[PDB]
Amino acid sequence: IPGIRAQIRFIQQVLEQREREDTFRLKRIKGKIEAREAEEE
Amino acid sequence: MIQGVIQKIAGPAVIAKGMLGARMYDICKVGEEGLVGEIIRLDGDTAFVQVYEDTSGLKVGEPVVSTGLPLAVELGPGMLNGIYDGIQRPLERIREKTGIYITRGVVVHALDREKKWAWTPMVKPGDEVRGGMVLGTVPEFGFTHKILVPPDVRGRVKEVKPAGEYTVEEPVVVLEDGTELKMYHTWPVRRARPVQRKLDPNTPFLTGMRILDVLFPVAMGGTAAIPGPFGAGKSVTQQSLAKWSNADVVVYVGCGERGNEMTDVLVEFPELTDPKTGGPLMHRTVLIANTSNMPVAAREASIYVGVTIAEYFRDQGFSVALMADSTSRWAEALREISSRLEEMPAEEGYPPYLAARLAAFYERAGKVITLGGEEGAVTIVGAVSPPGGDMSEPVTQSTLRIVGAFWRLDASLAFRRHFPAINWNGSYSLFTSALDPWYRENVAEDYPELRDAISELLQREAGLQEIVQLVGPDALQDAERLVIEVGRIIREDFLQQNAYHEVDAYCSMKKAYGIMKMILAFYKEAEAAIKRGVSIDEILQLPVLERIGRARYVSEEEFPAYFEEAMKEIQGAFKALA
Amino acid sequence: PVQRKLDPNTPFLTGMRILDVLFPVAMGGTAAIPGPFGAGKSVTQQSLAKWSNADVVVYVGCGERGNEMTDVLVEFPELTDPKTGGPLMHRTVLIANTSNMPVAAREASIYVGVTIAEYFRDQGFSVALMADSTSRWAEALREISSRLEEMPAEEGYPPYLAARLAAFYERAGKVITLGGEEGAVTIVGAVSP
Amino acid sequence: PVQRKLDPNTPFLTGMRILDVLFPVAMGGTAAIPGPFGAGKSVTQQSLAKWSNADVVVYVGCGERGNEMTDVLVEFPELTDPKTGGPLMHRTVLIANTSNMPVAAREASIYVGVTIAEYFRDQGFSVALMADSTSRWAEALREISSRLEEMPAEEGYPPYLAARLAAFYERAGKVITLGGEEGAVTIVGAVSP
Amino acid sequence: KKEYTGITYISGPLLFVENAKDLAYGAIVDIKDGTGRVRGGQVIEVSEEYAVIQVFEETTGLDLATTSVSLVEDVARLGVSKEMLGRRFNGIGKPIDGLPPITPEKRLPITGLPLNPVARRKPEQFIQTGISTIDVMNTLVRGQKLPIFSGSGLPANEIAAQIARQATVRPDLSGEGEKEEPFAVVFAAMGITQRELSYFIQEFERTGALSRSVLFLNKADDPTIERILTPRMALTVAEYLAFEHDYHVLVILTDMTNYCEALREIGAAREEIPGRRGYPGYMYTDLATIYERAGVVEGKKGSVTQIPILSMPDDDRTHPIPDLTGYITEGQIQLSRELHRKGIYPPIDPLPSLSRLMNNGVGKGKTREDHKQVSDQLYSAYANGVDIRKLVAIIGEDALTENDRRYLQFADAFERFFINQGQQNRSIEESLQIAWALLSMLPQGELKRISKDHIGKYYGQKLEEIWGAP
Amino acid sequence: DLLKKEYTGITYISGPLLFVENAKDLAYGAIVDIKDGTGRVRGGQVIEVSEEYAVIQVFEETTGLDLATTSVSLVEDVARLGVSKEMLGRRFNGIGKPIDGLPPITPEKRLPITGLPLNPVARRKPEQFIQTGISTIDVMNTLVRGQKLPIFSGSGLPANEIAAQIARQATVRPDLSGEGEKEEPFAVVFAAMGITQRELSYFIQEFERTGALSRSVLFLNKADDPTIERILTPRMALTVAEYLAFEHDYHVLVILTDMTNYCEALREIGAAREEIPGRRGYPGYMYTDLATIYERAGVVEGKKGSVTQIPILSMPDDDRTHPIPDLTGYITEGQIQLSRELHRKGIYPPIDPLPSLSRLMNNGVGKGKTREDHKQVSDQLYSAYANGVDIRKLVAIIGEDALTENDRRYLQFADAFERFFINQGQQNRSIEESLQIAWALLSMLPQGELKRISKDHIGKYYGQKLEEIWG
Ligand SMILES: Nc1ncnc2c1ncn2[C@@H]1O[C@H](COP(=O)(O)OP(=O)(O)OP(=O)(O)O)[C@@H](O)[C@H]1O
Ligand SMILES: [Mg+2]
Repeated sequence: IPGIRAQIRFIQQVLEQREREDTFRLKRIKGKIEAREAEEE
Repeated sequence: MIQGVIQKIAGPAVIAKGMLGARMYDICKVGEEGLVGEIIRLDGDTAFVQVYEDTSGLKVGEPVVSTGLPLAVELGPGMLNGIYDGIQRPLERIREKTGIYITRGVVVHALDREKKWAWTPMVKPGDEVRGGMVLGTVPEFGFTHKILVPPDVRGRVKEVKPAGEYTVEEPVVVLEDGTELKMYHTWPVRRARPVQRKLDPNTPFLTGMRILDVLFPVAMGGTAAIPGPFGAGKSVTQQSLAKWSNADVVVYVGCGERGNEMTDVLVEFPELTDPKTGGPLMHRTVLIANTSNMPVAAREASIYVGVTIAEYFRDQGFSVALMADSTSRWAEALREISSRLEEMPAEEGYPPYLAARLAAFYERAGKVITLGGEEGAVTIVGAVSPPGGDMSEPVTQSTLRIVGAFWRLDASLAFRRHFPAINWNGSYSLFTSALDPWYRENVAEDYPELRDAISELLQREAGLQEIVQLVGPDALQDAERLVIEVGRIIREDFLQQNAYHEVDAYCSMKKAYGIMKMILAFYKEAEAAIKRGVSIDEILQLPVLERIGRARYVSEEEFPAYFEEAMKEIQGAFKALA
Repeated sequence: PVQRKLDPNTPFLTGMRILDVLFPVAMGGTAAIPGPFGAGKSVTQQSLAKWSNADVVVYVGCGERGNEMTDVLVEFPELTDPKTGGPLMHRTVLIANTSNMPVAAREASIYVGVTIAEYFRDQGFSVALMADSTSRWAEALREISSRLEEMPAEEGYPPYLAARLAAFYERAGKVITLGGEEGAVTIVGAVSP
Repeated sequence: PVQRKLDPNTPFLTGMRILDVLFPVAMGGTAAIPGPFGAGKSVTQQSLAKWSNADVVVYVGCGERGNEMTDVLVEFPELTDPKTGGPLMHRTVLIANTSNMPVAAREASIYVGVTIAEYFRDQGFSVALMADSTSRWAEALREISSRLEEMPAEEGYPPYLAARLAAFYERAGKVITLGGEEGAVTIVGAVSP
Repeated sequence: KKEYTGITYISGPLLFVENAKDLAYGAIVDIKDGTGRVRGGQVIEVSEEYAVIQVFEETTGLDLATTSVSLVEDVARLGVSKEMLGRRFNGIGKPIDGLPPITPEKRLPITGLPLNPVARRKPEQFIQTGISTIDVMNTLVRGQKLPIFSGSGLPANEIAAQIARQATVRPDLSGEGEKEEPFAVVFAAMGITQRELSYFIQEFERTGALSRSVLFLNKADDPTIERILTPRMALTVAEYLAFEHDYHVLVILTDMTNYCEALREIGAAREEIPGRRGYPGYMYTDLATIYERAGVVEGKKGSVTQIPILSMPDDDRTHPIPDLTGYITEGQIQLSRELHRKGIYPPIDPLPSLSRLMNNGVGKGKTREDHKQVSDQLYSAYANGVDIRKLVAIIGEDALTENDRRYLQFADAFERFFINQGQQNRSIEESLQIAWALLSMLPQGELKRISKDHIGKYYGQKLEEIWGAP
Repeated sequence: DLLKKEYTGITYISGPLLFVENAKDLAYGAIVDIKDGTGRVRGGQVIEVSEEYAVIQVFEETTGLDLATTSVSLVEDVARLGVSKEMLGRRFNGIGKPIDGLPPITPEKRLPITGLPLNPVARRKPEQFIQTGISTIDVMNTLVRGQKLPIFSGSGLPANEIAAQIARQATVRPDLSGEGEKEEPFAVVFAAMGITQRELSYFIQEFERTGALSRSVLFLNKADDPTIERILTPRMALTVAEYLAFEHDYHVLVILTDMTNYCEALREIGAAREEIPGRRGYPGYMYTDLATIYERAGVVEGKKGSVTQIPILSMPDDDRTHPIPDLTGYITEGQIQLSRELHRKGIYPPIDPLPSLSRLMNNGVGKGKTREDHKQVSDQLYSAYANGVDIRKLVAIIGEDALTENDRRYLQFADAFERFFINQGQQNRSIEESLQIAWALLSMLPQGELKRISKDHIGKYYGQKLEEIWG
C-alpha cells in the first residue's frame, strides 16, 4: 500500500507540473496577443 | 470575382490583402498555379487562407482569386469503385497525368465526363418535381443508380430526354423555369444534406466479428468509435468491417493514416467478393484517401467529403457505412491551423471548437426517410488514436459523449496476439435493448437471454480476478474455479477470432448463437457435476472442450450438423459421469 | 491596534470534558475542527457557542451549502442562553453566505467577522469566533486568483494562501486593549477537505 | 582543431574498485555520475582527482560549495602525485565558481575548463576534466532564457540544452594532436537531478 | 431598427462591430448576411472602439461588405406562462413540437437572482420517486439537490425518464393531508444525441407524462451557447411556477458533464486562462448558480428540487465536475457498472449512495415511523452480505457460520428483488414491505439497529408476496 | 538565376533565427547564403516571408554575425540536392558538402529535398521477404522489403549493433519464393543525426569490414555539428534513396541513426517560433513532419526498386508513451523494441518479442514465400511466451512450490526461449534454422496445448528436442 501511494503521489506531481507549464505558456501567448491587439487591433 | 495579392506565407497559411468582399469558408485559388485554399478569417481587407497543397516556392505579390463558393463535391454516377484525394480529385487520373508522385495544381473533374451511361427516364413532361425525387435511373456495376433532383430545386418538367446513352453533362431534364438538371449536382460539404425524418434504429449493422456483433452491437443508424494505441489492430478491424459488413455501399476515409493501407485496399478488394450482390467487392466502395504525408489542411476536407458522399448514397435509398480511419489526425490538423492563426488553445493545444466539429460530424449518421420517400442509413465507425493509449485525451472524451457504441482496444491483449483485442470491461453499447425485437425474430427466440448469461459470466470472472490476483488462482473453491475456466473458454473460443483465416473471418449470428449455446450448456452441466462431487481437475480434461474450441473454424454451411453433434456430445459426456 | 499581546496563561473553557481536559485551547488560541458528515459538528459548535466563557460569539459561514446555511440560521434563534435564560441570539453575530453569492463577499466574510470580533475585544469582552468551512473560503480565494490570471501553486490554490490564512488566524489572542481593559478573541476554524 | 579522433583502448584507472572493474571508462571516453544529495558525488569526484592516472586534472566547480574548493586547496599541496613525485597540486587546475557567486558565470566556467583541458591535450598529456555539477549550468541557461523571454521546453529548461551538453561532451576523445603526438581528454560530469 | 454595418473582423466564433457603443453587454443580436439568412449572437465585450459578438451556429456566409448587426433584446429573457406545460423547447425558448408559440404572462431574466438565506426553510417533506433504492435508503426531500452520478455506458437516460414518469408527492401521509398539491417536472437535456431525443419524446408522450412536464431539449450539434443557456431557462421556468403558482416542481438536468464541456469551450473562446485540470477557474460559482436555485422559501407553499445527472468522465470521483457537484449538492445516487452488467435495472448501489437530508424528510407523519431504522439496517446487512460473498470465494460455503450464510442469501435476494425492480412503479409502502420481507430472512434478534417495537409489529412476512406478483 | 541578389538590412538575430526587412522577393522555402564581415558564408532557409520582413533559420551557429555588415543572398527558390549515380561510396555532411576529400559530384539532376508524396495508386504491395538473420525478427516480426521498421532503442542498449548486423546479414531468398535466382546486394544510405564519435567510428569500421562502403552513401551530422542542420539530413538521404531506387532499380536500405536528435532540433526551431506545443513541449506538427520523412519508403508499380527504412530511435526514459515513440509508432509499420531486462541478463540481441510488431508480416510469410508453418509457429510462440511471463510474475508473489506442472512447463519454456531463441550472438541464422529452433522449443509444451497450430503441422514438425541442437 505505501508503494502504490508513493507512485500515486509521484504521478500527481508530474501531471500538476505539466498543467502548470501549460498555463504559463498560455499566459505568455495571451500577453503577446494582447500586445499585438493594442498595437494594431 | 474578387482578386488580391499574397502578403504573408507561413507554412500552409497564406494572408492575402485587397480581398474586401470575400466570404468566410470560400474556396480561393492562391498563386499562379491556382492552389486550392479556404478562407478561415477576415481582418480588415485581409483574408486568412489555408492552402490544401504544399506552399513551398510561392512568393509575395502573387495573385489570389476567390471563387465565391464553399468547398463542394460533385455527386452523381461514376463514384463507386473509384479512389479520390481529400478534395475529391481522382487519383487514377492524377497518376495518368503526372508520374508516380502527386503534384500541385492538377485540375481534374470528380466524375468522368467522357463516359456514357444508359439513361432510363422515370418522370414525364408536365409533371411536378420536388427536391429529392427520382428523375431517372442509370446502371452502375450492378447497382441501380437513381438521379435525384438537387435538394433545393422545384418546378414542373418541360421536356425529358428519351432513353439513351448520354454523358453526365447532358441536361437530361429541363424544368419550366429554364433550369437544366444534369446527371450530377454540387453540394457544400459543410452542410448536412436535408432529410424528411429520422427513424429510431431497429436493425443491426452486422460487422462480421462475433464480439462486436454480439456483446457490443451497433445499429443501422448508429455511431461507433474504436480507440486504441498503435498496434492494437484498428486498421485490421476496420478493413474487416469494410470486407464483411452488410452495408450496400462502404465509404472508406483515410484521414491521415498510413499510405500502405490504401494500397492494400486497392490491391485486395478487386479480388474479393461482395457478400450479398456477389460481384467484385471494389464495386461497392469509395475510397477517400489522404495519407499522412499529403497536405495537412486537406484532412478536414477529406472527412467532410466522405460524409457528404455517404449522405448522397443514403438519399438514393442505400444503406451506407463510413469508416473514418483516424479522427485524431483531423484534430491534429485543426491544431496546426489554430497554431498558425495564433488562437487560444484549450486542453492539449486543440482549438475550442473541436468538440462542436466532432458532434456535427457524428450527428449526420442515422437511419432516415429520404426526401424521395425511400429509406436509407449511414453508419459511422470512426477510429481514434490517443497518444500513449490515454483514454483521457480531449478527442477520446469528446467522442465518448456522442457515440452510441464504444469498442476500446487494449495493449495487453494486443501484445499476446489475442485479437480483436477488445477490452471487454471498458467497452459498451447502447443499442442492445433497441435491437432485441430483431434478434428474437431473425437469430433465435432466446438470443437476448444467452447474451445476458454470457455477460454475467464474464462479469463474475472479472469479480473473481480481484481475488485471484491476491491469493493465487489455486486457493479458490471449485465453483469459482469453474467460473474462471469458463471465462477463459469464452475468451479463447468465442471472442477470439483470426481475421486472416479462410472461415473464421466471418461469423453469422446463427454461428455465434450456437457457440454461446454450447458454452452455456457445458457450464450448466459442469456446475451440476461439481455439486454432486466431481473434481474440476477432471472436468477440464473432457474430450468435448476440444470440439467447443474448434467450433469457430467449421464452415458456415456445415455448422448446424456440427452444432447438433456437439450438443449431443455435451449431454453424453456429462451424463457418463453418473 | 492593541497596546500589547499577552501569553496564553488562561484556558478557554468550552464546557465539554474532552476538549477542556485532554485538548485544551488557551484564551486567545486557535483550533481546527475537520467536519465530516454525520459527526455532529453542528451540535459541537452550538455547544461551544452556548456554554463557552466567551461573552459574544461571532459565527461566520463562508460558502456553506444552501440548506446547511438554512439549518444554521433556523437553529440559533431557538437556542437558549444558559446564563441569562434568554435567547442566545442577543449575544451573537451571524455572517451568512451561500455558494451562489458573489465571490468577493465569500472571500471577505472571514475578515469581516474577525474585525467585528476585534471590535468587541477592544471593548473588553472575550469573543469566540467560529469560521466554518475555511475550505470554501479557500475556494473563493482560488477563484479570485484565477480571475486575475495568477500562477497557481499546489492544487490550484494561489501561492499566497498560507499568508492569508496566517493573516486571519493571527488576529486571535488575548490583548490589553488601547483602553487598558483585557480582552481576547478565540478562533475555531473548521476544515472540510 | 585536431587531426583524427582515435578509438579508446586504454583504461582511465580511477583508483576505485567498482568503477575500474565493473564499469570502466576508457581514456578518451565520457562518464556521468548522477546521484541525489548525500550520495557521494563530491567525495567520488575528489577521489578521482587525487588518485587517477591522468597526467593533468582539471576540476570545474560549476556551482557547488566553496568548502569543497577550500578542502582541495588545503589538502592537495600536502599529498603526493603518484606518477611524478611532486605535490599533487602541481598537476591540477581548479576553476571555482561557488554557488553564491554570479549565476551567469557557470557557463563560462564550464567552457574555460574544457578549453584548458583541450590545450593540455594538445601538448601531449592525458587530461581528466571533472565537472562538479552540470545541473547548475542548466540552471544558468534556464535563467538567461527566462530573461530573453524564450519558450521553455521541459521543466523550464531552454530547448537547446541538449545541443549544448552534446557540444561540451563531444570535446572528449583520444586524438592525434596537430603536432603529431597522442593526447586525450576524459570528462566525468556530475548531474544533480 | 438600427443596423450596425461596420464589421471589421471575423474569426471562428467572434466578429467585431465598430461604432457599437449603444449595444449593452450581454445583449442578444441578430446577424444578417447577404443571402438574407439571420444568425443569433451575444455581445461578450463592449468598448469605445468596437464590440465583440459571439456568433451562434457558424460563420460560413459572413463577409465584411454586407453583414449587418441589429439589436434584439437588451438582456436575455424568456417568455413564461402556465401554458408551457405540455410543450418542448430547443434551449433558447423556440418551440420544436410544431405548436404555436406561447403568449407570455411575463418575461423574466434567464440569469437567476440569488435566494436570500433568511428567506429559506428546512426541507421536511419527501418525494416518492418510485425507485425503491432511492425512496427507502436515499430518500429525496423537497428542496434537495441529489445528483445521480453515472458512468459512460450506464442507463442514466432511462432512470431520468422513469423518475419523470413516476415522481409524485404524497400529501395523504402528512397529517390530515390535502386533496391536491400541484406537481410539475421540468426536464432540461443538454447535448443529447438524436437517438436520446427520440427516446425522450416517445417516453414522455407514451404515458401522458407530457401533460405536466416542460422539456428543454438541446441537441449535441446545436450551438454551445444554447447549451449554456438551457439549464438557466429550465430553472427560470421552475422558479416561476414554484414561487408564483405554488407548484412542487422537480428539475432534471440530463447531462452536466456536457454543460461543463460547453462552459470550457466558451471560456476558451473568449481568451480566458483555464484553472484546474483545464476547466474554467469559475466553474464552482457557475455550477453553484445553477444548483443553488433550488430550495424552499418561507411563506410560499411551493418547492423546487433538482436531480442533476452527470456522467463521471472515467469513473473518477475526483474529477473536477463530480467533485464540485459534491461540494455544492447534498448526497449522490451512484449507479454501478457491476450491477448493470449483472442485469440489474436500475443499477443503483446503496453502498456509496448517500442522502444528507433524509433524516429530515422521514419519520412520524412522513412515510412511516420505521423508515430510518429500516434503511440503516438494510445498509448494514447489505454491506455485511457483500463482504461475506467475497469471503466465500476463498473459504468455501461450508466453513461459514449460520448467520454468515443467512447474510450471503440476503445479499442475493436484495440484489434481485429490491434493486432489480425493472420498469414497475413502487409506492413507498410497497418498498418498505419488500424491505421488511427481505430483513425477515435474517434471524430476528440480529436486526440490532431496529427497535423491538417495529420488529414485533412488521417482522414475519414472506418474500413470496412480491415474487408471486412483481 | 544567373544574377546575384543581396539583402542587407538585417534587423534581428537570436538563437537560430534571423530577420531580413525588405526581402519581399525571397520565396517561402528558399535557401539563402548569409555572409558576414570576415567573409565566411553560412546557410539558411526561409520559413516565413511577408511584405515587412522574412524569417531565416540559420543552419550554422550565429557567432560572428552582425546587423551592420551582414548580407543575405538567394541561392535557389526551392531546396534541391544534386543527386547522381556516382555518389555511391562517398561521405557527405548534414547539408551535402563532401567531407571525404574528393571533389563535388557532377549532378545528373537536381531534385527537391522535401520530395513529393507517392501516389497511393502507384504504390505496390510489399511482398518480398528479407531474411534479417535474427530469429526474433525473421520468425516473429518478419521484415518485408519496402517496410518501415523502427528500432525502439534505450539509453544505453546496443541498437547500433543490431542495425549494423541487419545491414550486414540482410539478404532476400529468391529460392523459397520461386523467383529467378539473383544476388543483387543492398545499397545502404546511412543518415546520421547527432552521432557521437564513438558510434560513428563503430559504424564506419563495420561497413569497412563488411565491404559495404563501395555501395553505400553516408550523410554524417556529428554531435558537435550545428543542430539546425539535422532538419535537412533525413530529407537529403531519403531523396538520394528514392532517386536511386526508382530511377536505377536499386534495393536501398536507409538507416536513420537517432530520430530523437531530429525531434530535438525540430523542437528548438518550433519553440523559437512560438508554435503551440503538443505534449512535452514538442511542436504540434511533429506528426506531419515525421510522416514526410518516414512515408518516403515503399515500393512502386512497374519499377524493380525498393526503399526500406530502419529508423533507430532512443526512447528517453525507456518510456514508450513519450511523444516521439508514440508518433513514430502511429506512422511507421511496426517496431522492434529492445528491452533492458534482457540486456542486463546478457542476451543479445535483446529484442523483446512481446512489445515488438510488424504490420506487413502476413504479406511475406506463408505458402510459397517462406514456409507453410510460419504464421502459426509465430502465433503459438507469442502465446506461450506471454503465458510464461505471466506465470513468472505470479511466482514472485506466490512462490515456486505452489506451481502446478503446467505452470512449471511454461516457465521453463520462457527461460529456454529467452536463452536459446532471442540470444544468438553474432551468428547468421537462416529462416529454416530459426524455425527448427522454434519447433524444438515448442516441443517442451504438451501437444494438446498448442491450440494455435493446426494438427497437420504439429504432426509434421513436432517432437525434435532442444538437446539435439545444443547439448
Ligand atoms: N567513497 C567514500 N568513502 C567514504 N565516505 C564517503 C564516500 N563518499 C561519500 N562519503 C561520505 O558521504 C558524504 C557525502 O558524500 P559527498 O560529499 O560526495 O556527497 P554528494 O553526492 O556530492 O552530495 P551533495 O551534493 O549533497 O553534497 C561524504 O561527506 C562522506 O561523509
Ligand atoms: Mg553532492
